[PDB]
Amino acid sequence: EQDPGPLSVPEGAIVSLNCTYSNSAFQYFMWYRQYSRKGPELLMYTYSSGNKEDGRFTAQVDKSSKYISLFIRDSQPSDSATYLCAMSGDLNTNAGKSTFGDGTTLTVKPNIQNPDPAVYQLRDSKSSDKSVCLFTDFDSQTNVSQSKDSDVYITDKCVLDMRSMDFKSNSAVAWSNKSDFACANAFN
Amino acid sequence: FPLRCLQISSFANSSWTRTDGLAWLGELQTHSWSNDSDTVRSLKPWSQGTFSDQQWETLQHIFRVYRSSFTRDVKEFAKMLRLSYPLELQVSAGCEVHPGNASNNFFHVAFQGKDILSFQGTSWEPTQEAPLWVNLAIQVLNQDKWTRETVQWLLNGTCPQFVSGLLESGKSELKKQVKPKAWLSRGPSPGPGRLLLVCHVSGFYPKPVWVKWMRGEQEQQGTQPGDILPNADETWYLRATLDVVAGEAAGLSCRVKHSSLEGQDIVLYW
Amino acid sequence: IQRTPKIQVYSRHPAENGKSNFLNCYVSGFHPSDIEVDLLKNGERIEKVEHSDLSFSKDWSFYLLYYTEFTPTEKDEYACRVNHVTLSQPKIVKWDRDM
Amino acid sequence: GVTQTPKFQVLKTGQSMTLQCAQDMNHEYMSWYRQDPGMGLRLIHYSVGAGITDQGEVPNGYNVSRSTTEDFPLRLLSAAPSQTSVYFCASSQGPFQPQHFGDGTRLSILEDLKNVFPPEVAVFEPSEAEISHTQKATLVCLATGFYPDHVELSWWVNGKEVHSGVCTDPQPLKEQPALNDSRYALSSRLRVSATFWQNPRNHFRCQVQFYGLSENDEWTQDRAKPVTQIVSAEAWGRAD
Ligand SMILES: CCCCCCCC/C=C\CCCCCCCCCCCCCC(=O)N[C@@H](CO[C@H]1O[C@H](CO)[C@H](O)[C@H](O)[C@H]1O)[C@H](O)[C@H](O)CCCCCCCCCCCCCC
Ligand SMILES: *[C@@H]1O[C@H](CO)[C@@H](O)[C@H](O)[C@H]1NC(C)=O
Ligand SMILES: *[C@@H]1O[C@H](CO)[C@@H](O)[C@H](O)[C@H]1NC(C)=O
Repeated sequence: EQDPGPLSVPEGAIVSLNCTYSNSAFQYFMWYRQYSRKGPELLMYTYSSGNKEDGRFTAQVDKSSKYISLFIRDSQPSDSATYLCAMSGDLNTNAGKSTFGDGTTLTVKPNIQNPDPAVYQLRDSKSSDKSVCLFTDFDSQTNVSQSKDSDVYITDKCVLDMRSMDFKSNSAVAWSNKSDFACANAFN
Repeated sequence: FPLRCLQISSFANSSWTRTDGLAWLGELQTHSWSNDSDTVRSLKPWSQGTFSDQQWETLQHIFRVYRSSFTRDVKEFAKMLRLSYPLELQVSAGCEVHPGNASNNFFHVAFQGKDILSFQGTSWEPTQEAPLWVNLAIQVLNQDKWTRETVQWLLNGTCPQFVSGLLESGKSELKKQVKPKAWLSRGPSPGPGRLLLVCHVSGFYPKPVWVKWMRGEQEQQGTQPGDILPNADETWYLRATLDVVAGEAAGLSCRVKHSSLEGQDIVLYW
Repeated sequence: IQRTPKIQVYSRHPAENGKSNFLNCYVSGFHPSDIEVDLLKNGERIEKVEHSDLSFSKDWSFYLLYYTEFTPTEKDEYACRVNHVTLSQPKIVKWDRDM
Repeated sequence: GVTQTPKFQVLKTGQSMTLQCAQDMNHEYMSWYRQDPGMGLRLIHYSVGAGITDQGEVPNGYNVSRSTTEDFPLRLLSAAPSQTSVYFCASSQGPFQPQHFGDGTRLSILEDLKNVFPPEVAVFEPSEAEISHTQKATLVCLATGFYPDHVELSWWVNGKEVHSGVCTDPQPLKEQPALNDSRYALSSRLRVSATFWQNPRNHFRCQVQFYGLSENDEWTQDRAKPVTQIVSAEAWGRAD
């Protein structure tokens, strides 16, 4: 009884994550969220056929069609995590105990608004010899490309959020210890 | 061969309680469940059926929780509905697997001797002559959907699955035949010139037996059979009687038909 | 107090003076469950008495089988002392060889 | 809730290790799962009650005990690189009720412990270009050359830990893609308004909690020992 591979959905869009349990006779169905460097956290638990609402989360169950689903209405970039589903009640599958699906990874791209093509150089505090520039205010449509050269080192797309100013920014950092390291040459 | 899971819940007062269970497959008692035990005692070498130790532990947990929950529920209902002790509650649930696809199930609960409610389809339905407070308790009971769902798959799925298993593992014990030993006697004469003829038949497995007084081929109308009383061993005892005049006692005999008697009925003359 | 019990006393095998036998007292069809059954040997109650698990018939009334290993004699008399909430005095049903 | 001990551990091959698990919720059922990229959650062992333990999906190499109905410790006799994983403890009221998961435990089984190294933490000052065109300064930190990936990065402003305007890379990158025992590197960005960066009164601190060999373990190497240390780099806000 499993679910499939990766998904990428933009901000404020309805996300449909589903699990199928054909052919088994499960009775109680769970939903979990798991953030990077954290443990699984129960979202919803439903035992009856149909839907159950809990904020922006709807958990639909079909005991007849043997398939369950979780819908996230107006999804926030906060929801970017792994979504695990588990099922219990089948006395023949693990003698009733919960059976976990493989898992679905979800990434909710932020609503960029104003884009800015910039990659300023930043000099270190204590050591005034080392340097590493970051290509901040990147585009959601633009994907962070991994470096081909062993000397050059670039990081994956990261999104920072402000609690007071309500501002979000997609930033990527690049640093290297090579004789005369250029900002424009590093980006590829 | 139906499975009948019997429950006897005694509530002397607000403190004292004792709920004991037992299960029967056909006429044979397969399980015992004492208030002291935390486990469901298996009486026959095949009482676990085809269920693995893991499956069996899971079901054992369900009954453990059921027992605790049912008791605190009866107690909460006693306070809420304003019912006076002592209370006697019996639950008769189970199913029968039909040859060779269908199977019907049941879940009846009684209160102070008489029926009060039973599980019907997806919910607890009351009996027609049930007291008006039973309707009030059904309102509370039906609200809990989790139990309504747990009872539903246990009766439609697990009970027949279990019965099929028990029938396969206990086949031989359920199909066993024990020959009965029969003898005659003179009962207490209710008339001066009348004698009550008595036919004793004991040690027969299974329970179905045919014991009737005969003149010859002709059956005796006044044949008065007794109850099919049990023995310590899983055998039975019957005592059929017939009140006739002292002169009519000559020639009379009593025929006994049993599955163990391989066509040869016991024909004992007076 | 709802249903009065039915007390029936009988031996396992046909009675024979000297040889070992089993005495059964079957307390049938009663309600409530609280019952006190003691098999007696010439008045004094038999200590080593076993009994089945208390069970109930379709009609919800209860039934119990009280049994013990014994030896019958012409002088010795056996019976079972049954006391329920319906019985105003514990009923003692004597064991009959003929019935 | 469920609290498993420890959070991180780096050990050598063929060494005994018991990772503890607590539960105060009075749950009967307790389990041990291990999570690797691809296979997901795999059941090692489970306890349905006190003095009862059974095998899961991958029970080999592990031992379990349920002396009490609160503690369920997982034991590794001879730890191998095949057991280098993320372990989760889960407790449930019953076999059908939802489980309550622990924060996890990261395990590093190394053939040679010479590969263990703490991280070199250095904070890069924000650029004048990002403060003159966007009027928002972003100070990025880089911790390079640490093995194993057993670190915890935190941003502290004026003594108090901050979470707003903070973004750390979730998966750290290796310096050498060929080497299996290659050192890791993690980047973290702190963005604060122009008025905060220019103020010389406010202080910015960045701490990285590393989990290495205990002072109880031997260290024959001439180089400095990699212990459980908090390597932090300081940066002061300037008006010009
Ligand atoms: C497959 C069979 C194999 C046979 C093996 C042999 C067995 C041994 C022999 C005999 C056994 C005795 C006969 C009884 C058989 C009944 C089987 C029990 C299975 C029923 C599942 C009930 C779920 C539950 O436990 N339910 C509990 C707990 O539920 C709470 O916890 C759950 C999680 O644990 C959920 O959170 C849930 O929402 C919450 O309600 C309820 O309290 C329930 O109401 C107990 C009472 C149910 C009976 C209702 C009838 C009572 C009505 C009378 C009351 C009137 C009182 C007048 C004063
Ligand atoms: C309940 O009944 C038992 C005897 O059946 C007695 O010992 C106990 O004191 C009673 N408790 C209350 C609170 O009436
Ligand atoms: C019945 O069992 C409960 C525990 O489930 C116990 O507290 C109680 O004393 C028992 N009652 C009797 C009469 O044995």
